[PDB]
Amino acid sequence: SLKSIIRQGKQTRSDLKQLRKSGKVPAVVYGYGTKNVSVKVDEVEFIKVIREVGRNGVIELGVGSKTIKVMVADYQFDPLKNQITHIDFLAINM
Amino acid sequence: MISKIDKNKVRLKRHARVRTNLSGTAEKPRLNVYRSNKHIYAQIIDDNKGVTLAQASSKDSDIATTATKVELATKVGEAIAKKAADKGIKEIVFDRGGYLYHGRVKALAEAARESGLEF
Amino acid sequence: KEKFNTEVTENLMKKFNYSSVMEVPKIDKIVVNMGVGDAVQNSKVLDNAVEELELITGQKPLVTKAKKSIATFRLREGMPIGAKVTLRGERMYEFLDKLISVSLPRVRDFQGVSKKAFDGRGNYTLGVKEQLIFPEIDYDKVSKVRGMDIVIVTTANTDEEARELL
Amino acid sequence: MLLPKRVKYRRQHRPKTTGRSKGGNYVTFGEFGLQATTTSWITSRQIESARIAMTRYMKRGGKVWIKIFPHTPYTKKPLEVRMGAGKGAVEGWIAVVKPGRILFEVAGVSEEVAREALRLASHKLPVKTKFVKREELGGET
Amino acid sequence: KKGVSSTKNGRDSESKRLGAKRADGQFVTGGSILYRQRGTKIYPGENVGRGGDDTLFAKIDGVVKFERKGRDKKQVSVYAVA
Amino acid sequence: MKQGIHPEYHQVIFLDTTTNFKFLSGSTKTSSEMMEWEDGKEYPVIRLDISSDSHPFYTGRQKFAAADGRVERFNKKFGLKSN
RNA sequence: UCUGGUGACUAUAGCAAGGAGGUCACACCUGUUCCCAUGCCGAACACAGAAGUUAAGGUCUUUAGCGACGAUGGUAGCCAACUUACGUUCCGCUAGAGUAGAACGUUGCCAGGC
RNA sequence: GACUGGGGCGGUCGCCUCCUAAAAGGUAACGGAGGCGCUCAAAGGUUCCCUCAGAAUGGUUGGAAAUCAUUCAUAGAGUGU
RNA sequence: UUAUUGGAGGUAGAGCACUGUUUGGACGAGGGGCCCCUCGGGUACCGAAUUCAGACAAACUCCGAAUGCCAAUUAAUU
Ligand SMILES: [Mg+2]
Repeated sequence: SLKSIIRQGKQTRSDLKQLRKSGKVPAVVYGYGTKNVSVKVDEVEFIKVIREVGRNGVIELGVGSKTIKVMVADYQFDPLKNQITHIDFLAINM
Repeated sequence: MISKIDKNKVRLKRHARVRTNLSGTAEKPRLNVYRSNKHIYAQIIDDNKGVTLAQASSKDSDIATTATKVELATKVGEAIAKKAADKGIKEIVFDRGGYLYHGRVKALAEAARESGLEF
Repeated sequence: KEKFNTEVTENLMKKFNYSSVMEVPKIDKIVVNMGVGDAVQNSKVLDNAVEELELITGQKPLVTKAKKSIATFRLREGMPIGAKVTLRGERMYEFLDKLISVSLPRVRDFQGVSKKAFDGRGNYTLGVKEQLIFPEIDYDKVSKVRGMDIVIVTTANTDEEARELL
Repeated sequence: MLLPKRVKYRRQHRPKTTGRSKGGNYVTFGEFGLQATTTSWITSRQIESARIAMTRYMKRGGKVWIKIFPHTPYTKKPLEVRMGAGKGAVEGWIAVVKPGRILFEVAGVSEEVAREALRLASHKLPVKTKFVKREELGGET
Repeated sequence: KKGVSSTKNGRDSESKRLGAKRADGQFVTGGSILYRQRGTKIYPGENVGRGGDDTLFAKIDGVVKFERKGRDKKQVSVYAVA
Repeated sequence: MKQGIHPEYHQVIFLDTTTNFKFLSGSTKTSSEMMEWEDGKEYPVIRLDISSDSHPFYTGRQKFAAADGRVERFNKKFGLKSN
């Protein structure tokens, strides 16, 4: 439920491959809570969080203000590199 | 299972098929014909105006029809002509809906020429 | 005739709790039909017999599906009819057809939706007009119709017009 | 040499494909599977041989699939000719492999015997390889 | 070797030069073609006439404008030069 | 109804039970069940065999014809033989 | 904006299912003497009627099960440029499809009844 | 007689449609697939009318092949070639 | 030449909704023998029936980029 975050600027030209190289990760979150957000996140602590709660568990993603509960939707894994890209969250209902 | 469907729909096909030949709305106004079992309506309209210039309904104003008669059709067909004198327009096209030109519809048209509005 | 229709008109409302006479079945088409794997002359006598039973000509459609293995293509075929309003209701009474071995009144359900029919056979007679001047006897198919959603109101219909069930 | 895997042609001559790049095509059937990684494409003959191997070393039955099939021919024309004239006759069939396909997959066995049979396969193909577990796709909707 | 022995498929010069011959926002003269085609890859609208090879033209001067009708099939429609 | 493809009929006496009309209808002379049905579009008088009450089929099950004496008889016979 | 006729709009309209109503709309509907008409048939078309009815057609309500719409984000590809001969790589424009989210049980014009 | 992956033998030599053809057109090869050297007095014109293949089931001609029969069937048919 | 707006087509790419190819399941519509019965049981292979998932294409496309191409009573430079 604990994830340290940077907030993303949404125009992060294809050199963002640096981020992916840094272990950092992009993602977004949406649904009921708000309209749209782009974020950064660490891969390491994320693969911790998978086992931590499970696949569809209730993470509290990081903002800096209020954390949002989410039920992770989707990701676009790539083979030959063994890692994740562009996680997809979902601000659930109550 | 089996069902004699509403005849408006096959009528509708038969209405838009002739308009594909052409409608004439932009040459001179078009006159139409609806045919209920009990009685008969009519309108003139033109485009892009979208303006309905004529109406002549038997049961909608002069109630208690009572029998669908060819003659009564002729009354209405005259009455649009009188209702068109005020505009005097002009030698209109005559839509057939999707109906045959046999009469009683043909009687409406025939007694519409009776008045001073030609085709 | 329709005299029975006034009775069954009551029975099928007794039986099935409708809420309307309009939900009751009503007299609808017959269709006769005949056919041949091939014919050359007999068509004259096809029309002869069918025009003798029924008071109007039956017509000659074609096999329009490309066949080149049973015979050639578009060999003349058929004598269907639409028998209707009262020639119809009179026709249903004309049913008197036991010839010799009609001990099998054919309960089994013609089309699973609401069409149950006494599809049948022969020209010796139809319970009517024993002719006995033949080239040959020919199966005379039938259909029959009531606008409904089930074969059981129909079996009740033709049964309450006194069909043999089994 | 041998072309067991075959089909209705629909046409017997065709411009080739020559590979550029891709990823993807995760495992969906079994547990353990082989990932092609690098520069080549394939004929059927090869695949057959690999199947012989993978069926022998696994006794206990043990299940195998081939996720791909050669849908494409491979033309090659008479010996010691001058070039020019019409495209040549058929010799082969082809199943192209970009880097990321998953040729062979198995289940019913442990982690080891799989890995051995897959070594014994990848020695019998052009492409460099990689061993994989079915734990994750990159999409589940 | 050389010659032996084949087709010669190939009937390779077969041209008619179809396409489009005007554009939107283009003044145009009566009788002028807009767009060759076959079938009705484009339908006509107003101020237009078609021919015995599904060509298209403008019966009257104006300004060309293409349009959409039913999510598949387009139409062309001159509208009056002001 | 076209005029030139339509046949006709004739023959003969109406009824006794209703009014003495013939309504382009039949007259059906049967023996077992003797209804003089004036109900038929085409030819009367018709020297027919059934009224549909004759056989035990259209009306329904009936006594109509045995069909019984045979079985029972032969049975009793064979029985008494060994008895 | 209650109904109906006729127009416009990318099916966001639809399709499947169920609930409700009719003598003022419309329809089923009774019948075929005339108009006329069915390749057999008044079934259809058509003419004459209005006996019965809301069952069906058709109208209204609700449903997001089917289909159509559908972003944002990031991916493939590619225009320009540098390296490089690498089934190329790095950088700068652009920006899919698939997909999730979500949207959706139409919207307006003119006449005539009301 | 010319082409002609030397020339020769072989094959072709005109026209219609596609693909290769690089989201306008055009764009070659002894590259890949098919045709044409006509037919119609109605299969033309025009006014009206109608909508099919397939599928399900019952039924004489039973590859469920022949016509029937409704229902489902968004064009899967047919379109002189 | 560039900017701005509009615009025709259907490549790359992606995809299976037609065309055709394909794998493993589900499978039931049902069969073939060897055999029991003797009216049926039919016990490996299967067509199509209907579908779950995963794939393929110059001559398949429900879709569809960048570039270029066509014009603008439009604007800057030349
Ligand atoms: Mg491709």
